[PDB]
This record gives sequence, structure tokens and C-alpha cells, in this order.
Amino acid sequence: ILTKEARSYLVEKYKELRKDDAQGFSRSSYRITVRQLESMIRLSEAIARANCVDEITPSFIAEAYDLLRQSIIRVDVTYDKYVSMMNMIVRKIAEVDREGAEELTAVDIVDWYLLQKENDLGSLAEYWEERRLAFKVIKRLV
Amino acid sequence: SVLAAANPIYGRYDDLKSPGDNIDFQTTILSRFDMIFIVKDDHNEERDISIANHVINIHTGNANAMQNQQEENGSEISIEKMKRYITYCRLKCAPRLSPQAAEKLSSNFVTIRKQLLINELESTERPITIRQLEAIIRITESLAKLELSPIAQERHVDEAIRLFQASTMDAASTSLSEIRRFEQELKRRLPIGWSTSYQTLRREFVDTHRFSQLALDKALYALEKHET
Repeated sequence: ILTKEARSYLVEKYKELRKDDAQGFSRSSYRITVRQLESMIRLSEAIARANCVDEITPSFIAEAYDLLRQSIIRVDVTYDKYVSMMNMIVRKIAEVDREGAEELTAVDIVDWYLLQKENDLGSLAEYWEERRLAFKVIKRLV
Repeated sequence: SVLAAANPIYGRYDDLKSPGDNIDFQTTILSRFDMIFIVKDDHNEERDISIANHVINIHTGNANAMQNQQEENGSEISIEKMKRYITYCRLKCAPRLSPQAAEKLSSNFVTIRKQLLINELESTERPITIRQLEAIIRITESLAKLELSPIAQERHVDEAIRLFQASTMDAASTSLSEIRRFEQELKRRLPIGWSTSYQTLRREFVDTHRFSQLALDKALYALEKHET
């Protein structure tokens, strides 16, 4: 039984797990479902059973944690605007690194990006903003 | 003479969608039908308050029902009379159009054909049949039969053209291109198509986080039309 308040840590661990796995959705998700938070518990207690230790450790929690992590990775294979562009950067690279080196003409990234976001463009201001933002990020990046 | 009220799908986006393409897979229905009026009940601020206020009360003292009844007395033709009138006009007289009205309507329809062709040079997705013209005609004779006159007049039609024009205005109103592929499947996936079928695109677009029923059909109908 873990009364221990190091359980607080577990929360951020749960919390550390979903954030990086939020974007992209094209990752292994899942969600990551709360049922996985609920899962980390039974996993923890399992490792407690293993090591005879009672109230466990935050360390064993980290072990169950990494375990779930590889189990996830094996499945992998106002700045919201900047976020959408940074999402484009991470998305393009993450795909191209797995199915290619990634490199090539930086202009192309803007090219196909506009081709994708053109569907979400409600008004010309959205296009112009997306264009100037992606341009701003590349200019900053360089 | 059929009077039909269809129910459109998915709401306002179907207006964002091509105006036709609504009924089953086929617009032909809408082609047969003369006057198509997709509508709005924009309450002139006095409407929504009308219905609301009506709900609030709806009890005593039958004042509102009364008000309806004097609306019935004054409400133009008693409507018990309107019926007898309609029977009357319907059996008595059969109207006929005037020549200048005719040539007028020729100009009407050729401007329609030409202009809207020019509109469809861009392959703007929507229509024009001579059946529609014939409709316009039948409206003119109908209204001529209102005035009960054995003969049509020009102004008389001048109303009709614009009314039907409102009808034309009614005719006018996972990204698609991405799902519109299916192309990658049709090619280097299946030259036959078989063992592919909607079921395949289902297994292909089932665990890809991706395809809606209308989405799947739309992209399909799209590519079907597109000629891909």
C-alpha cells in the first residue's frame, strides 16, 4: 500500500507521459487514456510485490513507467500559430527521419504546408498569417 | 402536381458543399423539380419573440386564440372561400401567353444559358434544363389564371422571372483532396478494384484515424466525377 506522498510525483509522471504524446496524434495514441494512469497503479503494486518492499519507491514507479514507455514506442514507427508551424516542423521531420533523412528545399515545407492548411483557411487573413508565421519561423530558425 | 419537402443532411455544411449532390447520389431529382427552395426562417426579431411569448402564456384567457380568430376573419379570404375560388378559376378558364412575353422569355433563357455556362467554364460545381424554362412558363400561366384573364401580359411575367431567379439563387448556394486520393489505392494497390470495394477503403481508412461515411462517398463520388 502506498500512502507515501511521493505519489504526488506519479501525477507529473502521468503528466509527463501524455504531453509529449499529445502532438502529434499520429503517434502511438491511444490518448493517453486515464485508464493508463489507473494502469500505472497496478503496475507499481506489481513491482512492490516483486521486490517485497512496502510503500514502494518513486524509482520502481519509474521502472513501471519506462516499461509502459517502450511498450508505447514499439507502437510508434498568443502563439497557437507558432505552435501549428512548430507542429509542422516536428511532423515533417519525424516522418521524414523514419522514412528518410529529411533535408531538401526548405521552401517546399512552406509549399506543401500551405497546401494542407488551405483547407482550414476561413478567410484570407488566416492564409496571410499562416504564410508570414511559417516564414517568420524559418527566418528565425536560420 | 407533387409538392415535396426534403430534409437535407449535416446542416449548413451542405450549403458549403455543392448545392446539388444532396439527394442520394443523384441530382436528377432536383432536375425534375421546378422550384427548389432551401430555406431560412430568420425571425425578424419579432418572430422568435413571437413564438417565445406565445409559449410563455398559452393559458388564459383564450385571448390569443381569439386574436387568431379575428386574424382569420380579417386574414384576407376566409380560406373556406379561397378553396371554392380555386376550384372556380381552375375549371373556368385556361390562360395563354402573349408573344412579346414569349420573346422576353427567350432572352431570359438564353442569357441564363450563356451567362451560367460562362460561370461553369471554371467547372464550378452545382442545373439548367429547358424543363426549367417550361416551369417559368407554367408559373406565368398560373399567375395569369389568378387574374383569371384569358391572356398573359409582360409585367405579369416580369414578376415570374425574378421569382424563379430567387429559385436560381437557391440553385447556386480529414481534407477532401487527401481522402480524395483513394487514387494511391486504385493504383499500385488495385488495378482490378476487387477485394477492395468500399470494405477495403474501410480497412484502409478504419485504423488510419480517418474516414466518415459521407467523407468516403464524397471523395469517391468526387473522383468518380473528376474522372480519376
